[PDB]
Amino acid sequence: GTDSQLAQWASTRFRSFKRASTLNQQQATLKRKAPVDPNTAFYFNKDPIKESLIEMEAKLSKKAIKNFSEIMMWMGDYPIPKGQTASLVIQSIISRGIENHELRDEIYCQAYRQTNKNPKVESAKKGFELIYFLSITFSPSDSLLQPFMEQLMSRNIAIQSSSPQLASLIAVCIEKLESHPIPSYQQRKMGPSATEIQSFRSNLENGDISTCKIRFIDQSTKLAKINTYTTIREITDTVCRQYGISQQSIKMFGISAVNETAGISKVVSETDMIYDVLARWEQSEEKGEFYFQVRRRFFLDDVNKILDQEHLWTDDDICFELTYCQIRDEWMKGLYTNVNEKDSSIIAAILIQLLYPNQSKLVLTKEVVRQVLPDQILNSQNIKVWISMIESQIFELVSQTPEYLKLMFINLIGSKSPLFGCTLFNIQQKENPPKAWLAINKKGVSIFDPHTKESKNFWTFQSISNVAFTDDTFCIMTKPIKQTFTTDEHSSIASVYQFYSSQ
Repeated sequence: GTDSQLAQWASTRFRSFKRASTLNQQQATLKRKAPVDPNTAFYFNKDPIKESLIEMEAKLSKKAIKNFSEIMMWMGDYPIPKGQTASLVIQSIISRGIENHELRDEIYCQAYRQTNKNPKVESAKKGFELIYFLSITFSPSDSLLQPFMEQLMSRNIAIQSSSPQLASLIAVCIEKLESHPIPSYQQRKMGPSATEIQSFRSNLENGDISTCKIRFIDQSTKLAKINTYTTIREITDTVCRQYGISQQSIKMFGISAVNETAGISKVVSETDMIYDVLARWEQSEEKGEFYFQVRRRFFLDDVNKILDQEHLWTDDDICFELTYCQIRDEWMKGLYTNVNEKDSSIIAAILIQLLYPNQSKLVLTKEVVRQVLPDQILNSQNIKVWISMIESQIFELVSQTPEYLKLMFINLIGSKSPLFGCTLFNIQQKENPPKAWLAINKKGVSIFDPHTKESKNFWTFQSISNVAFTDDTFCIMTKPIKQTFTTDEHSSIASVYQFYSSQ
């Protein structure tokens, strides 16, 4: 008999209900045909809408028109152009909803309308999937919230018996709208990736737990449990526990986004949402595939005292092993070059004793030298000269345990490299060099020339009263002198700076 809560809400807001009222108020004018019925605006149509459903400003209506065609693309009722995909389409819709706040009710109404009296069940379900992905991001207005929920509840009651799967999908939408207001630290910034989409689908279909693949430095992997709101800090904690890193060491670890084809290894902020990162990777124009890699991020102990404070490094033997493995890998990638040929030959000698514990049985070859010296160092002399220099250092090497050789290797690298234990961020400067490295470690903040690896500036944590961030800068307050660096990595920089300075 009486109109639904949604229809009552739409009566004073929808174009179709308003135009019919202005035809009822000033009824003196002659009508051409019967009134088309204002409720038809709530029903599916194969054609793209020519104006927004809700009466609003023409600037907002124009964006609502483009949004409608995108909803149609997501639902498979409008084709997707050459350089686009379904994940990219829904990311656009949610982005429009995030930044155009007054377009939110209109997004929810367009999605819902397209689920009501749709001739294809494989289009209406996608319409409800979109409602789910909107409900995890932003709330509809306080005015629309209850009437819209009551409508979903009615559609659930009407389809419970015939379609219990589609009913579970509507029930999750209702759960996610009931969850609002979402706390600030949990508010998602991106729409879903094709990964998040598939995980959501197979969890409703099969009930199986969603996981994310995380690599370690040894190239081994771990599957971490992932939810809508999982942060990078939470996944780092879980994979590290799975690997066997002790409770106290877990805080020293972090995650980097690694792309091998396009040489990128970028720190991932511990406060980012893992699903927001996955969406950002889809949006990247970089060639190749990205993957997450656990790395030891923080180094609080003095590398110069490692041989006399072994327990600080070896008590957690899993953490020690991952640490040794990480420094060895950086050495093999040529990251440590503040080393002369004698120092490199000593390093090569230790690393050979670690690969071949039987000192007497050693036959030194070109192939053995390549396992322990990076090309960057090897380039400086003929490999035959390296064999001879390494053979000489091996004569000065006494029998040692594998653990002690790993500590000796770290001590040598650590003592000779000013970048050891630093987290590096690419920064832009008007000073020389224009493209520099912001280095943050246990001592403070530095600026390093990437070419020479020479430190241009250094500020201890004691000498910095406060820090500040903008969307494109990092600022340190150092007597009042402000030092500013161009970078968009405020989130990762704040986490690294807070950790080290707070000690």
